[PDB]
Amino acid sequence: MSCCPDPNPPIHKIVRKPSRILFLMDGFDELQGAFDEHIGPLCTDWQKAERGDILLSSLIRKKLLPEASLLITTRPVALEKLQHLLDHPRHVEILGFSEAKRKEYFFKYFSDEAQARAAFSLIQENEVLFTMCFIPLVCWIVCTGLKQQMESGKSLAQTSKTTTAVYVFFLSSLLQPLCAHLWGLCSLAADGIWNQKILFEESDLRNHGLQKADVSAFLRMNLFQKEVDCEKFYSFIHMTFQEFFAAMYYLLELPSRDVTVLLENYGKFEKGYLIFVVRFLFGLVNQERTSYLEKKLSCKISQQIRLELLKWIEVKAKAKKLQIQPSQLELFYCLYEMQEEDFVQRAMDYFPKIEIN
Amino acid sequence: NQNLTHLYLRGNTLGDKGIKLLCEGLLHPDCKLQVLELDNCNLTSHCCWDLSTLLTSSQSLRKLSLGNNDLGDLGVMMFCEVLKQQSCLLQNLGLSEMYFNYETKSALETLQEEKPELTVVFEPS
Repeated sequence: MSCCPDPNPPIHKIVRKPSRILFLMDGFDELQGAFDEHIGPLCTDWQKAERGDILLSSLIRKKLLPEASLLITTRPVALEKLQHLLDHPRHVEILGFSEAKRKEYFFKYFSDEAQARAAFSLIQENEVLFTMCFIPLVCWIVCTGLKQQMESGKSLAQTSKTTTAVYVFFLSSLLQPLCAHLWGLCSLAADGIWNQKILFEESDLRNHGLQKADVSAFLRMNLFQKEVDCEKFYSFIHMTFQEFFAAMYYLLELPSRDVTVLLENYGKFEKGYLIFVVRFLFGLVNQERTSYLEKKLSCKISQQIRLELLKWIEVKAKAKKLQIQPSQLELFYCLYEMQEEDFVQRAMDYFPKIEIN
Repeated sequence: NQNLTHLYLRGNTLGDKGIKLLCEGLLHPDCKLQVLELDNCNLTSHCCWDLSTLLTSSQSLRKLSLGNNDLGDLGVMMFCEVLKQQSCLLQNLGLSEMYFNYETKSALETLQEEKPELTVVFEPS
């Protein structure tokens, strides 16, 4: 599947010889579906057909093609379900951009200094966004947002203070010029998160109200991707966006729309841990809101959800366990996004002891 | 030298050009070499033409031990086809320590059965 166009490559030749082969298992955490680290068979004998979880597990455990090398990329949260299959791994952590590299990114992204310098200053002046631009995705989103602002020549202002604000900002400048189909896109994302789907067929888009005409709008206004690498699988340009859209779904106005149930399944591989779904849900549930898509978000629901979110924090903050869902600092990220002192202070009163790293 | 009956060059990085030049000698009507051993000699697909020529041209050669080299999956198929026309090769044909596909192994097995005068070919299994 991952080889040259020839459907019958030399699988039975040197391709069977281990130690000269390295696998790149990119996105362990994106393996949609339950992943059982404890299985019956260990699918030895590569030619034997078996389920994907078993096949991957067998490769991961070095039972399939033993002595072969294996590189795995993953979100650190998913290590909970991966560390049981590594035995003797070398763990490498990926760190974001340093101040020097943030600067290089901006100058490489923009066509010339005339705009790159403006972009750099506009962001550098914003302590929060500059710090957030630690992440390649965030600086990309901000740069893309600026590029769109440059095309219109409106202002290039970048005043966002949260992760949510960046994502909301990005859509505001993208969909406002669409607004009538945002619900369908949000529904699609929510369905995907709950039904363990990242890659969508055109049939799935149509079934959520997005058929060709609006879908193309998202492909043009870099929001949503088609996967045209000899395929026809639509998806969000990044998993963080899919989680963002799912989060908005719960707050608009078909999995359930029950946030309590959503939260109950937070600390689980099956749903992708819902880390950004909740982080965004918190940022979105606010009173300090404005227009441009935000006004289409349900205020009445936000008030109903806010209460349950506060209860959720109290219940989880109470836990003193390690390698558990929101390990203190994660709750702080949620509260950081929801920049409203009334809520945050009430929530923080449930943290008599703070243990963070 | 008509007294030279065995020549062992295995391990020498002769290359394809090397085989070409050796063949010019081996194809000479007075050459009496019976056994030529060529294990890993840094060989490739090209030399198969010259080796094929050798297999059917020389009336003296009896054993040609091509070993651990990338002879080629198609290259060996030429050997399979030509070693039917009353070839004088009777012994080890080499092809050991070399990965072949299904059709190739079948052809080599067929050759072994149809031409029993060829003692053993010696595939990897």
